[PDB]
Amino acid sequence: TSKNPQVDIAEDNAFFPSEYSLSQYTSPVSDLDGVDYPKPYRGKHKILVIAADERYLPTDNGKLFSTGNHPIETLLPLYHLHAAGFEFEVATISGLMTKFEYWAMPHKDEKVMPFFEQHKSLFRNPKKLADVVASLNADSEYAAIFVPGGHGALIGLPESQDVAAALQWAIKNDRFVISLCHGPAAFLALRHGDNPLNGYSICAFPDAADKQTPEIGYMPGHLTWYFGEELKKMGMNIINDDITGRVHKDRKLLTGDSPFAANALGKLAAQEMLAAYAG
Amino acid sequence: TSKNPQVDIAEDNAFFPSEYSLSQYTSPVSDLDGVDYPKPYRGKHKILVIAADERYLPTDNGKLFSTGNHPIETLLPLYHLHAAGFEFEVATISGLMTKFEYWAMPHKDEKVMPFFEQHKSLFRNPKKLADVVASLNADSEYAAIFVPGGHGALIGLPESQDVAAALQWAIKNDRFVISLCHGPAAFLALRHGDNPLNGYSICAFPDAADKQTPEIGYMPGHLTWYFGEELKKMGMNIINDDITGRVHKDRKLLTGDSPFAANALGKLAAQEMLAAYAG
Ligand SMILES: [Mg+2]
Ligand SMILES: [Mg+2]
Repeated sequence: TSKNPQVDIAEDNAFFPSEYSLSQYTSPVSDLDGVDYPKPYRGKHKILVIAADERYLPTDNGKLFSTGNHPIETLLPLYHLHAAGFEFEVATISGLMTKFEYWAMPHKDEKVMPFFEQHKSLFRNPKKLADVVASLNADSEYAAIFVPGGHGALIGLPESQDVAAALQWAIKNDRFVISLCHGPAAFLALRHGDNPLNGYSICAFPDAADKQTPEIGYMPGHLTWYFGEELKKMGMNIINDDITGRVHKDRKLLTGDSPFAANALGKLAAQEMLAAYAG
Repeated sequence: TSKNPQVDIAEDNAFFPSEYSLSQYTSPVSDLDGVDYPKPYRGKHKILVIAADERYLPTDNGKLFSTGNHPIETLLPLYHLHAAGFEFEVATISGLMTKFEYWAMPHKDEKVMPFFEQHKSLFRNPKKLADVVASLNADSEYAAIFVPGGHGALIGLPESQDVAAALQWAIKNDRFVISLCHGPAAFLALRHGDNPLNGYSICAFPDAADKQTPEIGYMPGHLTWYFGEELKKMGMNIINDDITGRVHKDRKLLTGDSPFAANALGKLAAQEMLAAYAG
């Protein structure tokens, strides 16, 4: 298999991951398992998903990485949560359609694919995050904010006033915040203000791993900044230095380290959320 | 050549124009000519370009047309205007990078390609239109607003409060408004208010032509609405029913009918703008 970045001809100077890197980091079938919720939540609260509206991430040599949200990271936790009785709605900063890394889609997965087909409209036709925020109050029917990973989470979210406002709402109102991989870079949106996530501990994708990708062609160049180091400056603790599929719970902040953590995170989120609403 | 829509694998259920339609509607070299401005403008006023931030246009069967701004329509008028002494700056509604129809890029054009390479950063790193608007006043160093065509102009622009505000500024302050092909759909942003473009006459891409494309595979499905009919309801006059490369001037509203009109529009814009600033 080739280690050369694969041209994405839709865009100028843009590349998908190399054939070789895809063979290491994607599969046609996910690890979804353990969706066993005999007494689901029956209320109306939903997961608010903050997703990526831009597919193209600039790298350090000017080439664009053709990325987006990671479909395993976003669909597996949502599958468990939906099974536990929590439907979801999607928002992007612009209001433009969610942009997925389709090259990581588990295309042969007999459970995840039907789930995607059923719900793809929600991703393709999201709300504008600012509109959701304008309406938020103590009674809002959102049980959690979910920020899926994929390198698309690095675009816009870390700088977004709307994301900051949403996260402040969730914490003030004792709701869940769920994220994994590069998703927690969205927490950087809080850098300008009083920072309600100061002191919190998380799993996240290690910055060190992002420096080993470009050589095998998973990205066409290096990242121009590293979210982990920045989150540490923002007073957050990253508990892992490796990729093991680890998940962590700190109060109502539930996180995972990588795509490998996606199934475990769905389980932890479902368990925690059911308990909180029960009842 | 095949008339089958060509899959754009970056996105789910999305298609580029068919091989056959590309052979009819694109060329490796543009018709750029007549750039002869012996006494250019020397001031600081620029063209403000309102461009497309979304590549994917939903068609009536659920397939996405992989479109964007048309590079001939956007680069040819800008080439003439730059030669006449008017530099440009780019804004999108979201602030995300301009999305071009790269499949229409005149890749062998020895004049246009170097111009694109020189200025591609301006398209890739645009301002957010709302930020530009917040700052607008009587002394703003914008000589014109340019809305290039391509089917990407149909996305967001026709519904945009920021676009409405920009156009109201231009008209109130007796600046130029330049557009061609589907670009004038952006004028639909004025539908909610007092409509300062009521009564104005334009060239535009004929709605009838958009109903003949999908059969030859230029788009993967039909449009769900037609901008010409809507602009007529909004009190504007469309003077052409065909595609001939026609351009029109009504006061300071300068328009063209199609990519064929792009060179002529650059010339008309340059001539009109030089005269207005002279001096
Ligand atoms: Mg190498
Ligand atoms: Mg047919």
